[PDB]
Amino acid sequence: MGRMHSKGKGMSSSAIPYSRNAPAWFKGSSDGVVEQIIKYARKGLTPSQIGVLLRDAHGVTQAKVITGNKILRILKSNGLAPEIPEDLYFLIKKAVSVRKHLERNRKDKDAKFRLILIESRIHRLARYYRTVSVLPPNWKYESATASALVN
Amino acid sequence: VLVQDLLHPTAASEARKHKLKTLVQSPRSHFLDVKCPGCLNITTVFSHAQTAVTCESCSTVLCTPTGGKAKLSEGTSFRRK
Amino acid sequence: TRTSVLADALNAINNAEKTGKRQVLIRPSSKVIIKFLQVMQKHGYIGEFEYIDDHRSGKIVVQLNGRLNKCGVISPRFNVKIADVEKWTANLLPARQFGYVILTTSAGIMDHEEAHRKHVSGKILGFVY
Amino acid sequence: PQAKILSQAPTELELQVAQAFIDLENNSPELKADLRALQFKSIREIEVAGGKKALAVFVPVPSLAAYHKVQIKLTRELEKKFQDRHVIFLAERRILPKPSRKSRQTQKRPRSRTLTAVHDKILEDLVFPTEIVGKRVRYLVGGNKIQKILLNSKDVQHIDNKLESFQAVYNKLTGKQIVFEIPS
Amino acid sequence: STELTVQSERAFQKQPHIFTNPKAKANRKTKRWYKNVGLGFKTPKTAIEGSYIDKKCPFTGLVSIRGKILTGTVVSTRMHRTIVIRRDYLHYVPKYNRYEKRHKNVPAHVSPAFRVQVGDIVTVGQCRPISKTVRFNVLKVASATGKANKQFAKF
Amino acid sequence: MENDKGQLVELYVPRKCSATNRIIKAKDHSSVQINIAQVDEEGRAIPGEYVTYALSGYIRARGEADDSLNRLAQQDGLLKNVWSYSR
RNA sequence: GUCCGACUUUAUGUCGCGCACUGGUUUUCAACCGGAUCUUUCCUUCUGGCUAACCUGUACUCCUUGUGGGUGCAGGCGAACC
Ligand SMILES: [Zn+2]
Repeated sequence: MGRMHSKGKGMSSSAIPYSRNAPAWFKGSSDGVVEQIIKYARKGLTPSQIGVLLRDAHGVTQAKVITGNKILRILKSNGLAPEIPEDLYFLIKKAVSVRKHLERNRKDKDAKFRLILIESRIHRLARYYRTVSVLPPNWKYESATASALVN
Repeated sequence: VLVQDLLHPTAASEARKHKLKTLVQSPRSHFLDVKCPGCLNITTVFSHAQTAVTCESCSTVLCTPTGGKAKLSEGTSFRRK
Repeated sequence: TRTSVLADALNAINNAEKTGKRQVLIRPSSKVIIKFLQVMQKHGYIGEFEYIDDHRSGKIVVQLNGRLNKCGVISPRFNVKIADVEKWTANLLPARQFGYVILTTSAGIMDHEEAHRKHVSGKILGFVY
Repeated sequence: PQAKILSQAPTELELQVAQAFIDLENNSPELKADLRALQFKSIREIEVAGGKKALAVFVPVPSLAAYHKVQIKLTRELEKKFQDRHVIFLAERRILPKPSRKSRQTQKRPRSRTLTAVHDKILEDLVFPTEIVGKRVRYLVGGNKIQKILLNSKDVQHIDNKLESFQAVYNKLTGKQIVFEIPS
Repeated sequence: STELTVQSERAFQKQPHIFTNPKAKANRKTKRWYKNVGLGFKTPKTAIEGSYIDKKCPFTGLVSIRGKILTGTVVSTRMHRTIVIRRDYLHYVPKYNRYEKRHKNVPAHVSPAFRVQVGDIVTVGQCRPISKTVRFNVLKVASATGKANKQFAKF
Repeated sequence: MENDKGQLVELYVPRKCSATNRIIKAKDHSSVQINIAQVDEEGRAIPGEYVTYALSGYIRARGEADDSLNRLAQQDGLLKNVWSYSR
């Protein structure tokens, strides 16, 4: 209930069940799930989207419980992980939307407040993903590399 | 008060506590086995799905999103999984 | 952000004991908590407790037998010499007759008298009496 | 065809269990097409208080998945043939100790090679047909650990009387005593 | 380092009083005297077959190592043919029963027989007064990368 | 407690709360004492022989003495199915 | 066992502090400190000493059949130390 960018104190979340093994009723096997996953990834779908689709359109509760491994790591296994994690990417996209708003009109000083907050979030994730050897440390971020990468 | 068997509480007690305050984090969502009106392609549907799912064999809406559990499309039939 | 898990554990223990609750729920349930509790029980200051698994750190349910009056942590794990422990005695133990300042040494989590008769000193954790 | 399914042949008991497995291989049309890739890993017996015994076959954990896939019929037939005997399909483990500060870094040990990993998995597959639903532990006043285990009420009838054998086999496995309990 | 044909400055670089014989029917390029410092240190390979001079090298140079041995972290590599090592440690102020992470930076001498990056972890040793900043001298670099030995992801 | 010679010098070994396992004050005029008369097989009073429950007034203050009395009554085999170990 | 206070110029059976000074510790006792160890249980291990030593094994024997007891010399325990 930390919630940096507000005073939020909500614990609304999702709690995994006890069984790390697959449920008894399920019929499909791991390899077929993996092939479905990779075909979905080749569609150009972000891993979280594919996880949601697996949960909804099928009895794919956990990628790890069924196929022994999580979505991003599998997508790394077949050499198909995108350059930027979906998290940072979506944040950059929202930042670009904010930037286009503020360039369109000026008196949105409260939108400047949101801008500084969001870009702080980007700075946090940038430090993290530089430490953990995901992005090369050379990577920085001001306004325009976002415009090129996202668009 | 002053004694509980919080290691062995009444089952209805956990049932009336929502998520994360149970002894073990026990999700209440489940699955359903669903028959679509159009084709007999039996499918499995999540309780609280989000996507407006249509049958993979034939495109026909089966379940529609809400804040909580997604409404069925009023056309299909269901049984407990 | 739960920082010192054993601190919160004993804080809940003390709160309920003052309130009189014959049992307590501890959320983090780490090794240090567990070992502190076997020391707790072996000295006779508590009854039989239980551990729950969650695949995430578990949970603790400690049965209060009233003999406890307080637990208590020293969250800065001050570095203590073999001679200095006695001073901690006179500053935390209600009297020299009984009372046990619990300290973690290379041997492990132990009562201070255990350490003295082992003639080994490590770092301080907390106190019971 | 005994010599190919044990890998090393002392202790005739293991070879007679292999003979029973071969007798299982006799009934081909459905109890075959899978039972060809089955092997033994220095089977050991386990004593049980009261007179009964519990057989402990061991698996190089290679395709133990195929075992647990076709397990139950093999289990029941082995019980029927080896009378008064309860076979347990353990995953044979080459478990590793922890790196000591004195000891030199020796290719850091993956957690799969931990006492916790082997003990948890061996409990998980002790009663295979039903998953353990929960884990508990108590620490007695005398200073003894007792681990309590909660198994699903559903699918319990497939054992229903071998809990004592499970206690015996695992207590002699490690000395960490076990008492089961079933929810309603 | 001395960067690509050490014989660069206004004077020649020759390990003193070692004679390169023109009278030997050998065409053996040069005689490079070398030696192991000791204390369980291994003289690196690139020192024996090198061509540089580094009079202040512990192995190929003139200086003799003796006294203190320390461990530290490379902090600055800009300076030519030398290095600066930061040393961060804890200080027990007695008034508060607490330790104190302060740093002391010390310059040392690097032979061309070593490759150094910022932030490397290096064992350093004591030596003769080399410069008003340099009184220590490097021995060898253990953590050559820290975490960067693997950088690509091509499975 | 004891002398070096081996004598109980301490005056007033205290009573301990039958409910919360705690000492009883002498000046806190809220401690309660409950006398439960034993009843013979045939339905008569048994004066002289009867059990006692010393309950500290602390539970009379917090307000949960009722559950405590139910607990002790059921556990001691005098009362039937009033108190529960699991609520 | 040594023996000490009641018993006074001197001493003992007897009553006593049920050992005032010293052991076996299987007297069951309790510990608590390690040490060896069986753990799927590393406590870094080789390259050589030196072999400390006895699975050694050579004559088998000083000898009551009897392992009560050892000089001995290629495999071979090193951890007793280099
Ligand atoms: Zn359809």
